[PDB]
Amino acid sequence: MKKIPLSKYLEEHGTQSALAAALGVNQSAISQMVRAGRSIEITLYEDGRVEANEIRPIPA
Amino acid sequence: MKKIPLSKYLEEHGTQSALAAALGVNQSAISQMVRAGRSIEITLYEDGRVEANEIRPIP
Repeated sequence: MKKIPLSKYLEEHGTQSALAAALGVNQSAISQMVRAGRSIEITLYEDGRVEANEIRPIPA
Repeated sequence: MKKIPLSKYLEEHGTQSALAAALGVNQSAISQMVRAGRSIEITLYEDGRVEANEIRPIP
C-alpha cells in the first residue's frame, strides 16, 4: 500500500480522468478538490484498488 | 507519536472531557463524534500534546 497526497498523485502518477474512474467519482469532483486545496490523500493497494480520503483537522 | 482511533483513545488513554479540553473544543463536539460514529483519528505526541483529524471517505 502507498499513500500519497492528491496533487502529487496527479502531478507525478495518474490523470484526473483515470483517478475519477478508479474512485467511481465525477471527474469534476476531482477538479473541485484541486481548486479548493482540500486535504485529499490517495491510497494505492497492491490488489489494484484505489481509495481517497479527506483529512480534516479538529478543530477546523 | 502514535495515531489511534478515537474509540481506542477513550478505551486506553483518556476521557471525552480531557481530550476535548486538550484539543481546544467543547466536550459536546467529541460527544457528537462518538454518537455519530465519525471517523476520528488522535495523534498522541511524546510531550503529551494531541491533535485530532477526521477521515472523510471520498466519494
